[PDB]
Amino acid sequence: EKPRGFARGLEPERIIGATDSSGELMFLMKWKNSDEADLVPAKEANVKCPQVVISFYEERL
Amino acid sequence: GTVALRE
Repeated sequence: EKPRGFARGLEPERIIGATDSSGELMFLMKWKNSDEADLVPAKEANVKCPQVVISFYEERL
Repeated sequence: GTVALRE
């Protein structure tokens, strides 16, 4: 298998939080119309939804 | 398994 992350084909709603416990920066992403969030690489989020990433940083900050 | 929150 079942799609995860950006491969679910859902619009990102908001970043719930960030973590780098795996070696690289990841974001816990909430998608529109789903209560199932999943971890996506920051490197992918930066490109695919920059404004969602920027909103997360700006609120903090 | 730690997450920094929005915020």
